[PDB]
Amino acid sequence: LHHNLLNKIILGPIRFFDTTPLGLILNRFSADTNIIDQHIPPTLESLTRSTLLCLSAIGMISYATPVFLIALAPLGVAFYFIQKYFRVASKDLQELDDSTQLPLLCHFSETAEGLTTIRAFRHETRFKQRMLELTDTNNIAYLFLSAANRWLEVRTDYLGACIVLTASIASISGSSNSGLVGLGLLYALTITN
Amino acid sequence: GSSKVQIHHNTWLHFPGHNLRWILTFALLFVHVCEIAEGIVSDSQRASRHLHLFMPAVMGFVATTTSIVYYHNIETSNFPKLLLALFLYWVMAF
Amino acid sequence: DNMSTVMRLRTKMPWKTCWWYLTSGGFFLLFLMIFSKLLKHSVIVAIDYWLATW
Amino acid sequence: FFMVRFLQPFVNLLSKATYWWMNTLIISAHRKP
Amino acid sequence: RKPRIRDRLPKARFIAKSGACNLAHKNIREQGRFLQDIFTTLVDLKWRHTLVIFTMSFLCSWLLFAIMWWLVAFAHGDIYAYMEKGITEKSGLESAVCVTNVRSFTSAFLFSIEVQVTIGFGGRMMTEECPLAITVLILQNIVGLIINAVMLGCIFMKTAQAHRRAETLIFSRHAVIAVRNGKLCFMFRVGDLRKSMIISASVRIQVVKKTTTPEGEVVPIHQQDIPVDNPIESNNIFLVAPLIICHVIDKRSPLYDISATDLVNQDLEVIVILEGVVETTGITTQARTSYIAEEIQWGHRFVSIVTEEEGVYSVDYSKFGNTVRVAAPRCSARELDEKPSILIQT
Amino acid sequence: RLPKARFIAKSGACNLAHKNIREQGRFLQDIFTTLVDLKWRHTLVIFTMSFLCSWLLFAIMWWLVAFAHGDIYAYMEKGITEKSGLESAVCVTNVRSFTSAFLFSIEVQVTIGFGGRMMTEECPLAITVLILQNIVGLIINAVMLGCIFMKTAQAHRRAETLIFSRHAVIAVRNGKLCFMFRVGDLRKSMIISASVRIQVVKKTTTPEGEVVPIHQQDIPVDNPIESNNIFLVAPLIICHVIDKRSPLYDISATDLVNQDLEVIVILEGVVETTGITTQARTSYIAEEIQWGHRFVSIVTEEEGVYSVDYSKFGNTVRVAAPRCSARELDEKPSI
Amino acid sequence: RLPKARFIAKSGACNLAHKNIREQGRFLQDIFTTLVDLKWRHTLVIFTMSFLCSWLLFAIMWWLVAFAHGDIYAYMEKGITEKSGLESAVCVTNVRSFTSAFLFSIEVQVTIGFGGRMMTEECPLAITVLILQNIVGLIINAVMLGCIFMKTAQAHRRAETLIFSRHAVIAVRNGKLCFMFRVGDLRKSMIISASVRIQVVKKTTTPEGEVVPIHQQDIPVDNPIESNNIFLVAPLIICHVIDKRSPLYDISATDLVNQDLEVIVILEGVVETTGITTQARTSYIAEEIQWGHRFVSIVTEEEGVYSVDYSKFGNTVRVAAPRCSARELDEKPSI
Ligand SMILES: Nc1ncnc2c1ncn2[C@@H]1O[C@H](COP(=O)(O)OP(=O)(O)OP(=O)(O)O)[C@@H](O)[C@H]1O
Ligand SMILES: Nc1ncnc2c1ncn2[C@@H]1O[C@H](COP(=O)(O)OP(=O)(O)OP(=O)(O)O)[C@@H](O)[C@H]1O
Ligand SMILES: Nc1ncnc2c1ncn2[C@@H]1O[C@H](COP(=O)(O)OP(=O)(O)OP(=O)(O)O)[C@@H](O)[C@H]1O
Ligand SMILES: [K+]
Repeated sequence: LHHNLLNKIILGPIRFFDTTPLGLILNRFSADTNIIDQHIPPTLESLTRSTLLCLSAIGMISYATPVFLIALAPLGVAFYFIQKYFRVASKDLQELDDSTQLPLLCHFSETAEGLTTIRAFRHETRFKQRMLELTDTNNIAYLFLSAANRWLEVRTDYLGACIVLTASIASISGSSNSGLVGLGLLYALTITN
Repeated sequence: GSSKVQIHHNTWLHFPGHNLRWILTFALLFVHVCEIAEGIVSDSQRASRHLHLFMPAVMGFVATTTSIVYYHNIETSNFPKLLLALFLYWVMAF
Repeated sequence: DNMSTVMRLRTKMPWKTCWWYLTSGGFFLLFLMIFSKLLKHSVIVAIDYWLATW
Repeated sequence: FFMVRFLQPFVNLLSKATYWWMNTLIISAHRKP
Repeated sequence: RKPRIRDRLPKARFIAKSGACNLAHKNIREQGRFLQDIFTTLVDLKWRHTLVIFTMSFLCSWLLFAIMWWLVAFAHGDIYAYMEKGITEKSGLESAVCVTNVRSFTSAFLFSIEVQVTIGFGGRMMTEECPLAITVLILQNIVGLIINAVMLGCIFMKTAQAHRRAETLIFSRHAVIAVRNGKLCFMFRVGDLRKSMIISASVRIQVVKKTTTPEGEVVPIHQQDIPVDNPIESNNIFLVAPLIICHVIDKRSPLYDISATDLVNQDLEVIVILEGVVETTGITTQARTSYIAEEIQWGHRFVSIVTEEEGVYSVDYSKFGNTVRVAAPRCSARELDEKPSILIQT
Repeated sequence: RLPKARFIAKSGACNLAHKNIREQGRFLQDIFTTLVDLKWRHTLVIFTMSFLCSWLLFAIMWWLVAFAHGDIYAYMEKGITEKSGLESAVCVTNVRSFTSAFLFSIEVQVTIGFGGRMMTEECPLAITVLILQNIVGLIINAVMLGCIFMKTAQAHRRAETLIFSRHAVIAVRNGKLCFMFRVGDLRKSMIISASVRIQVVKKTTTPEGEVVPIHQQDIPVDNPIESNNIFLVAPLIICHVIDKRSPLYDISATDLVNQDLEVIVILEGVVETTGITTQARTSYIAEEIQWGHRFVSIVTEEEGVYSVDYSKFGNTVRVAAPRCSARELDEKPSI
Repeated sequence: RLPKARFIAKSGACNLAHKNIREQGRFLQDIFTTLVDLKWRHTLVIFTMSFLCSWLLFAIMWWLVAFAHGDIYAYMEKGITEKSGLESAVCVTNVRSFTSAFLFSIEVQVTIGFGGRMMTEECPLAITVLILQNIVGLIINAVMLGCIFMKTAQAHRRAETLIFSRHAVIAVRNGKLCFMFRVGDLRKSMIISASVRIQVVKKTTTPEGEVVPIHQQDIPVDNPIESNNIFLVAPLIICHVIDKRSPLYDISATDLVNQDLEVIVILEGVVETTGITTQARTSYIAEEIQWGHRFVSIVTEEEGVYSVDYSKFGNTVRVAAPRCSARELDEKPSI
């Protein structure tokens, strides 16, 4: 990113740069470089490890028990759909959070910034009347964002419970050897989380 | 599915004895689980997978969950005629 | 702003971008990275299988 | 026609948890974000 | 537009650009949802759901009456009479097996299928002993014919409504205001995509605004019509190619007051409702659009979309809302109308 | 005492007698039309009764047929095992009693046809009865399928649910007397190409000495282009300017009380959901018109989207309005 | 030598051509809509093709199905019954051939059911395919039945047959010009609330630069109450006078020989028995109208009753006429 980003914008006209705003360019230089240095690599690494481990555990539990191959069609497909659902829902919620905090802090920037101009402008007490809405106007969105993550976990939790029942039936059904059933049940309990 | 008001803001759960029905039905489901359970234990002891004990019970657990789901749906969507059908069903088991 | 496209682009944007992201960062990811990750995971799975076998 | 003490919150807590308030929005937040 | 950003909710949008009636009714006397309502929902389902409900209904009926038959072949002391393997079936003839050769619930289910869908494999017939079985057979056939008829009616009615695909009537996403033929004119573009014509077409343009009255009353959402300015005063319109439906305003219509600066703060909203019956279907359709103040790009003029090809005219649909900003007078709605001494305020 | 009957009952349903009308008789086409237009609670009964009666009647005929050829007579006197009975000219194998013949019917008509009951070609009477039974079965089946489908098809519509305001208001508007009532909606699909009409019905004479006991005098609904059509998605107030050319000119609040008069309001349109024409009506009588009670606004301004209400539909706040005539209204406009 | 492109071809059938229409798409359900409205030739083949396909497909699902459960072998190796008793595990009794399997297939999806091929309850997959075959058979049967009923429902409406005369005329009635076509009718039932509209299509520049390319004015027709309704039993002559207000007011004796005019006429209305809306369109280009000859009488009072004659539907005779324009004839009395 470092060699390429600088390389792209050095050789250009002042007209466009003075026509489009500077702030967006400064943001593109700072926030995105911070994200890619700090945020994208760990996110990708964590996602790959989690995805691969979930796939590996599902694969293990299906090899160790033949019925799982048929049994595993519906539930994961539903999980696929639910995944996409969250894959958008909370995205929108994050956008909401991304803006919900912009004005309220600036308000506390303002009332303080008017250190003496609003001190005795006779509108001081009415200022709380409006302030007490913004705080709520932000914490309401906060709880909604939290709730979206919670809903995913609850749905995931019930999905995980279903898998366990299946594996348990399969284990009593399998009964190949103690090693096989032990590995299968333990890996199902692992994949639960 | 079939001029319309809010889905759940005001009409969360207004029906007769709403707190009580769920309170009991849960107990019925637990009792059914024990009955299965009892059979589930009993079946190993008996000679050739006799299923009188276990299934009568399995069907009952499934039916009880289904009954509860119909009351909840009948509750969110006001349709008091429905609940009449469920009452006759509760009276054919007694 | 481009609401019709945004609806069409509601999700499933990442693959082309991420591919630009990864390829630049990683050449021969399939064996150097990808291969190492797959080997480690399969090794852990084989550890479990060996524990079952023992 | 044309148209007692038992009060507590355990029952709401026991069978109405973490899946209802945003249920409609979470399934179908399409073009109405 | 940060004020508008915080004013995203404060907005005079009576009908959404899609066409729905964005409103809110409350405090109404909802008598209930009587039974027949559910049946109507059965008619208006989609194919996947209709097929599912169809198959599920048939299978539920079959299984249920199979369970009943199983009980029946139990109580008559029939299953035991068969289970006696002293011979192939030693005393199974005289005992009057209530239903011939019904051995277990699977077999009874095969019999249920065989008796409801009129297959009748003959290997297992009702006999002349048990009246209860005859009662259940009569009940089976009556319920079978009613369910068959109702499901057939459902499938047919989803077939006979295959003419309806979707309403496709297209407006210029924006309005336009200009000067034509010497006076101020209001415009809009209307086009159609369906090959079929629209017979007995008509349009109506209405202004929705909050009004005041000299007597003192205020009507919150006031509607008033406006002429549609055709040559001989008639709300008819022929629609082969798309056109420009211009409701020019003189005095009676509420456009005398319009000032160019005021449009941002303007409270009037234009609504267009047109309707007609489709020639090859027989259904009366009605399409509605909303022209909010933010979408009225004043001063423009519309573009031309008709070209001579080789022997047959060609028409574009890409250039619908594209306009060339022909110069026009400003705020002349009263100035030009209430003619000054020049009588040519433009 | 009994007031002269309104040419229109409040809910509609014009209640007028009809005497000395020559009878048009009846036709069986009418019985069929009565059948199609039933309601479920009787369709699912007449249908079942037709089927059960059909089966029983044909079973009786079958029993007679198996009686004449002596099918029953041969079967009953049976020896040990079976030598005499099977080989002789039975007409319908294995029918030997009523219940058996009943089962044979229920196996023939409804098309089950198991096979224990086979029919041979030795008794022409049996062939004619079979043909007749099958034809009757097909005709009954076809007509009942038609009826059930017709209900499943035309049950996309429901009872006419249109609500007019309870009362009417004589008010002031634009510095003139005016007439107002409210017309709303509870249905879903907006009426298409709706129209409204207002008719004053009162006994009138004619200067050449002739009376007409219930006249009808259409009267103009106010509109900026005089168009009877009207858009409706929220409750409206269908107004009525009053002028010396309009038939209400000669009434003040003092003379309203003991006055013979009426107003009938009929509005019509085609519902698009059911694709079917419909018209609804109301009628206001002399005592039902609260003078001066100008109507109370309903539509408010909620933040994102407007909103309406229905509990306060007929709230009539009252304001000062002249208690005088309309001719005198323009006679003395001084103050 | 090509004709300048005409907006509506002489035989109705508006010949416009708009492209770059955003391809809406090809809805998955569209085949069904196309399927409903086919020539009877096809809906008597797609029926046979669908049935025969489904039968053969389930038969193959079936001959093989008999083989897998051991059915083919028991019968073949020894005698069916002489040497040995049944294996008793036959999935469907006596199902010998991939011919026999096909024959069996006919019973399940056609509801006939002979009996010599029973369904035992051992092989569960057999029960699964029985459920599936029966469901598919019912769905196909219902869809085909609905298609056949739709194409028997639309056997009443056939085609618009409203005949305009070949070309127009232009003559004088009451010292003023006119313009006439000759509408008419063919079948028994009259039209209801039939309406007529005359539109002139022209290229109109504007004194403010704008030039509407193909612009369509509406012009009034003649009637003593200025109402566009009409009621036809014998062909009428719907004039539409030309005056200072009219646009044809600038036509000329020589200029009509090379002119840009397009007088479309549209006629709307329903048909009583079918109760279906309809409309008909046609035209008159510059080449087609020849001045000065009025049409010829039709209705003749025979001895018994009126007679309408078609032998001279479009016959013409010349008559006195001045060659000036509309504004010329009314320009001055002496003019
Ligand atoms: N060829 C076409 N195909 C489909 N829709 C069209 C076409 N031309 C115009 N429209 C419709 O007309 C409306 C407004 O079109 P407008 O005159 O604004 O052209 P536009 O600016 O290209 O429209 P948009 O911005 O919606 O693409 C749009 O909603 C669009 O759906
Ligand atoms: N909120 C509402 N819900 C349903 N119908 C209403 C409502 N408001 C008015 N109406 C209809 O308008 C008519 C006149 O109603 P009005 O406001 O006079 O109430 P009312 O007649 O005094 O009391 P009620 O409506 O109980 O008879 C009534 O017939 C009613 O059907
Ligand atoms: N007997 C008729 N039945 C139906 N249509 C007729 C009849 N006679 C003439 N027409 C109509 O006249 C139109 C043109 O007729 P055609 O040119 O074939 O004969 P023509 O005598 O040359 O013309 P026209 O009959 O108009 O004078 C056609 O649209 C046709 O419908
Ligand atoms: K139809």
